[PDB]
Amino acid sequence: LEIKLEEDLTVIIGNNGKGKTSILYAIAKTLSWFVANILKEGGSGQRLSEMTDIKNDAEDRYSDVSSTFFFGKGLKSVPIRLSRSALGTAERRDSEVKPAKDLADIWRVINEVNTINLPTFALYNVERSQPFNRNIKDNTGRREERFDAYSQTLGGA
DNA sequence: GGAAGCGAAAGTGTCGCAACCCGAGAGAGGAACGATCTCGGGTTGCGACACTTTCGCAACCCTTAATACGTTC
RNA sequence: UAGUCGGGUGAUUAGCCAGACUCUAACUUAUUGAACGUAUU
Ligand SMILES: Nc1ncnc2c1ncn2[C@@H]1O[C@H](COP(=O)(O)OP(=O)(O)O)[C@@H](O)[C@H]1O
Repeated sequence: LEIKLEEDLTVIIGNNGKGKTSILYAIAKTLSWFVANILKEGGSGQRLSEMTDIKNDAEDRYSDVSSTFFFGKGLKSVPIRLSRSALGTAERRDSEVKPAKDLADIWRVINEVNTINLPTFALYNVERSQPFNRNIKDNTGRREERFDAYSQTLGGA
């Protein structure tokens, strides 16, 4: 499948079980690498599942999620591919996540020397809308700290 | 292909809390014996969370290269 | 309208001017090796 998302707004529609949540899940998995490498140097983002993400009746027994990002005319293409081979397969498939690491390294290093505005990556799945009680006192982490805005930002809730 | 670090992802054990049960006990009433509510352990079920295992990113570039100037793989 | 092509000007990778295009739709890449162009030769 191939998608040509718009710059400002993209709306995916269809029946139930057509793969819209799959597309959003793949995009969030791709963006987790940007978030992880913004937070840490060489940080590891989320990866495709080897139990449920590979097509059940695929012959190859691996799955790919390729993406291309645009960051202006000076950086027109940032290709990142997330791959996973099925469970119990001798040949494993690697992920090409180097360009995302490079872009996030640029962001983080430039931010360290002089504060710059950082991009916001957020996923709001169906996993939200759970009840909300004010049960969060010792929640460990410091909410004023600037880089707390990336904590659990692609979890869904 | 894959050091060395490290973290994601998934599975499994564990451990504390709630909920209930069950015997002991002081003693309500009203004229005695012991109702009824509570104290102290004890058991079980359950679910959040800690702990455990596996995978994967990607150093280096091996003895072993050539060195007019430019694109391309 | 975007986006793209690029003839001119421009101490010139920028800015501007004229013109043109539009399959749902470029993202310019790699040496010393191979071939191509060029120079010595
Ligand atoms: N590994 C798989 N192999 C084959 N089909 C799958 C696999 N994983 C999910 N599906 C199918 O893809 C659909 C997933 O639904 P989803 O992406 O949430 O769609 P929606 O947004 O329309 O509700 C289901 O119809 C499910 O049967």
